Amino acid sequence: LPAINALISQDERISSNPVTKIIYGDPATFLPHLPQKSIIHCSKIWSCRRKITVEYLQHIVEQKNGKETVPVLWH
Amino acid sequence: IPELSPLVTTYVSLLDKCLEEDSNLKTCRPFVAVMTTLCDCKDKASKKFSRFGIQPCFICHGDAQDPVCLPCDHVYCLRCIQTWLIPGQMMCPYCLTDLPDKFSPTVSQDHRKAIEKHAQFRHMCNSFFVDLVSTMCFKDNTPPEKSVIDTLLSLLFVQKELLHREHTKSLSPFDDVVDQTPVIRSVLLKLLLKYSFHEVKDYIQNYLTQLEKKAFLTEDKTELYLLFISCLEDSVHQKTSAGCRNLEQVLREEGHFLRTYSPGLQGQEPVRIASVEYLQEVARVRLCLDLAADFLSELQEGSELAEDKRRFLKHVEEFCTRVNNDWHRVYLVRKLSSQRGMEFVQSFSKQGHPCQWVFPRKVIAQQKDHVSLMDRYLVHGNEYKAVRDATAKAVLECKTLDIGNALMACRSPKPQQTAYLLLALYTEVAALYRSPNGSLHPEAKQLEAVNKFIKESKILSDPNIRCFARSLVDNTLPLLKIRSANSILKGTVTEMAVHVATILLCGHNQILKPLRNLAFYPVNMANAFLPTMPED
Ligand SMILES: [Zn+2]
Ligand SMILES: [Zn+2]
Repeated sequence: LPAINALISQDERISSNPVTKIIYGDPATFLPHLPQKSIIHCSKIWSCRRKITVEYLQHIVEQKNGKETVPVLWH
Repeated sequence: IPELSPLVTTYVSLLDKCLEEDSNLKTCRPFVAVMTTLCDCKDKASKKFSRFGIQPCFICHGDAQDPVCLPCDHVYCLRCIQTWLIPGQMMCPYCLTDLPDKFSPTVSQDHRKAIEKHAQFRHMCNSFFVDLVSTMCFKDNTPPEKSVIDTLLSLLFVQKELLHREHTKSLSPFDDVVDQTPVIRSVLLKLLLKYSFHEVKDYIQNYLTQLEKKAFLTEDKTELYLLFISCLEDSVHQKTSAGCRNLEQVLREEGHFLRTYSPGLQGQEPVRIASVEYLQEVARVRLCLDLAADFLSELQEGSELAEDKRRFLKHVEEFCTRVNNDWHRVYLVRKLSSQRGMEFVQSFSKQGHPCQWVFPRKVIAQQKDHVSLMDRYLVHGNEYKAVRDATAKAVLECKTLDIGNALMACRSPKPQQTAYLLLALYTEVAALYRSPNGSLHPEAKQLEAVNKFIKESKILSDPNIRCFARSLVDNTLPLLKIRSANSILKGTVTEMAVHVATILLCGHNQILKPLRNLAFYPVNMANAFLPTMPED
């Protein structure tokens, strides 16, 4: 998934759009009206993260061999 | 291991007799007492196990693999002893004793079993120690004393001893354990953060200063800061969700906070200062921006926002146009994209929608109206791209041999090659048709080029492939007319359909035969056992 995301982000007909840069894996340093480089203002910190949902718990329990390790939570 | 029951029953009685007088684990005295009980229980267990307390390797400070017994009864790693005892230091580093011959005597019946028993016992002890500190110290909403917090925070350190220094342990009250990498967990941080943020600032701030002064002096503190921000925002999310409160009061609270947000961007900025108050502030504004992203998504999907959420969005817009920290706007747009997709912000990147304030200034000035969609078919990589570029070049010109020349200059034979060719054809015709400026480009004396290529190139002159190609080239294929209404998932559904059709046509596999029958011979699937259906 990261490899295909990076390759698609480099497609030379949508990368011309500045919107996909601040969206699909390009640090926002290229915006001129920005604060200077800060340890708290890093590109990774200001990125988006996931919302944990019981279906993600289902994925974790099935992908980590939950049949015998933790079956009660699986059921 | 039926070799510790009497000692641990004696320790059960010992902990019982020392628990009547202090039945309040939230203070320091019973926590210290039970910590000492676990520590000397481990010591006595090892003493009864393996001849008075086998110690870890002195060099790596960890358990020794393939143990070698020194004459002075010292257990060192085979790797450590082989890389340390070879030069002119033939002496035990702990007790200063010369080893006579060599590290030849190794035991394969006693030391390993004792080591595994010690590892099991320490694992259970540490696991239920952190269990107790999560439970006994956090029974209710009352915060514990400062002393117990200080003890549990200082337990993590392995501070200077005779010889790396200042590691970080995973809540182990013992010393015969080490990680030769300074790693900072979030379980203690999360447990502290479950309480109200006002009453735990000092403890988390002290821990932050300690790890900055002995673990993360000059390193990638960005990971640490994002970890702490995530923990703080998760804590406030749990506080809001678990508590008994509605949405309008939290909406007005967040609106007042945004309106009363003193910038203060120069306080913790320059190189090193990161106050827990600023971490709380950034977590709060990130939560507010996530709420704004959800509200914008709902507005795009539906009608107005009942005149109240519109006020919250207006306050968010005033904040964004007030503070110059565009990083928050970048976070908001990233959250919006992750929630819906790129086409969401592409539609929001139009020329007068009342949502352009969520975008930076340079992202709209030089953005044309020729913003197209990307081909999600780059999963192949390095060969589908070449054939699709050749197909685009052939579309631009009248020559049609470039695509064939590129196709014959690649690996991945006939099945996947035909899949690539058909997919590139579909992508080119779809890009031409969707764009109004270049509508019906192959019909402008270019369809003869592709037709001559089909008649000349026998790499796809299959009757099924031929009928698919003739249907797709003139847009007579019955997949484009899905007549959707949302105008967002129309293209996605159509491209799923065309890709699965191409896969089934080009997939000449036994398992794909029933799929081909379903997708191309429905009359034979009349009253057939359709998969993925419930049964009694
Ligand atoms: Zn020794
Ligand atoms: Zn060692």
